[PDB]
Amino acid sequence: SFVEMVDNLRGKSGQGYYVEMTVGSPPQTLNILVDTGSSNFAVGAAPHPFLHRYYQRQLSSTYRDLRKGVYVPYTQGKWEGELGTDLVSIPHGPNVTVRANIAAITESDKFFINGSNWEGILGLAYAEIARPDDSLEPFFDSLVKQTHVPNLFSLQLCGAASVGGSMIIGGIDHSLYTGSLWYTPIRREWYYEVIIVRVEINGQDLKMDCKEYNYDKSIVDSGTTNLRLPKKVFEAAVKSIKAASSTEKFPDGFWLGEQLVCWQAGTTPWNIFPVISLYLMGEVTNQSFRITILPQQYLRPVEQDDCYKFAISQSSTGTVMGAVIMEGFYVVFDRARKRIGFAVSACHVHDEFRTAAVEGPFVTLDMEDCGYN
Ligand SMILES: CCC[C@H](O)[C@H](NC[C@@H]1Cc2cccc(c2)CCCCc2cc(cc(N(CCC)S(C)(=O)=O)c2)C(=O)N1)C(=O)NCC(C)C
Repeated sequence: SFVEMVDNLRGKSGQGYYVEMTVGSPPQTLNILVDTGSSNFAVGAAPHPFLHRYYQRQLSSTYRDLRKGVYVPYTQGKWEGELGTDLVSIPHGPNVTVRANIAAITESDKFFINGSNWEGILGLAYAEIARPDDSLEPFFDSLVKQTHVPNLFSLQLCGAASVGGSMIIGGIDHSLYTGSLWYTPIRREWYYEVIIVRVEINGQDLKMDCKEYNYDKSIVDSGTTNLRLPKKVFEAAVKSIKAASSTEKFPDGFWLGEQLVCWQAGTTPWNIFPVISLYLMGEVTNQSFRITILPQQYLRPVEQDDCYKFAISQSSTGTVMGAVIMEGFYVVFDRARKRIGFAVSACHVHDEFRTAAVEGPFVTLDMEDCGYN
């Protein structure tokens, strides 16, 4: 039955990954963004020029009004709507139906995207960051509460244009990754918050106080495209990546993610861009592990020539490990055990000389000092 969930995700580059769902009776089909960076389940529920379809509550015999408003602001986009409940299923997910909280979106601002093919969002993080407040049970909490689906899911995001992947609900599909799973503690159940204890670029330690890496917080967010870094860390990383690639020159707007860079088709100089290693807090005392990402992950292809946007960018709200970090890895959100596992994905990037990797164990002293308070 996990084989039924393999490849149940689709998307457009830079516009999220979505899963098919149905809401209401009779079932209404909608494509729903898979977002580990938020905790509300919300769907277009009124006309919008970028929506191909939307939730029609008046047509669902199982719809219930909660008679309460709601709004959710994201780093990109915001919407407001009306809360209610209805029956929900995932056709290429477990064979169950649950009554879930649903925000019916009536107004929105830069949220829906022209031609994205999704019409709602599935916030998979914890109640603590749900709107209007933590009494609004998130979907996955309802799923686990009302069924026997185990309290974990995994995400296999594959890159390139259209992308694809798998959300395995209730377990781990071992045919989707190679080597060992390495786990890092969920520091606190709100976002999927983790602790980064070291950063290396081409094998060179950035040598910053590890608190800077988690300044504010560090989270795993499938709803974000980029690897986002606190200002200070971003500036150090860019300086290092600039130096490694100084054999070529790029407009300063490239490094800000604003303009593309292009090379003759097939001639992209991958070798002059460095690998980045993020070391994560491990499961045992003084132990960490590292995930290594290739330039093929942080140079996102965009439309004769191969063209790319720099997909590492600046944040003032902590580190965000977005889709470019998740792609190529099998990522297990093991809620039952308060940990997130990483392994090399079966849909990994192919460089003839370097490999994306998950490696351990490493010894790292004083890892608790890396958490921001
Ligand atoms: C503390 C951080 C929270 C985290 O941002 C988190 N992000 C999840 C959202 C989900 C989302 C919203 C709208 C559209 C999409 C998906 C599809 C992908 C679009 C590209 C994108 C999205 C986000 C963010 C970006 N980027 C940053 C802003 C432009 S980036 C760096 O270009 O990839 C791009 C982003 O914020 N997605 C969040 O907003 N949570 C809010 C609630 C908890 C209140």
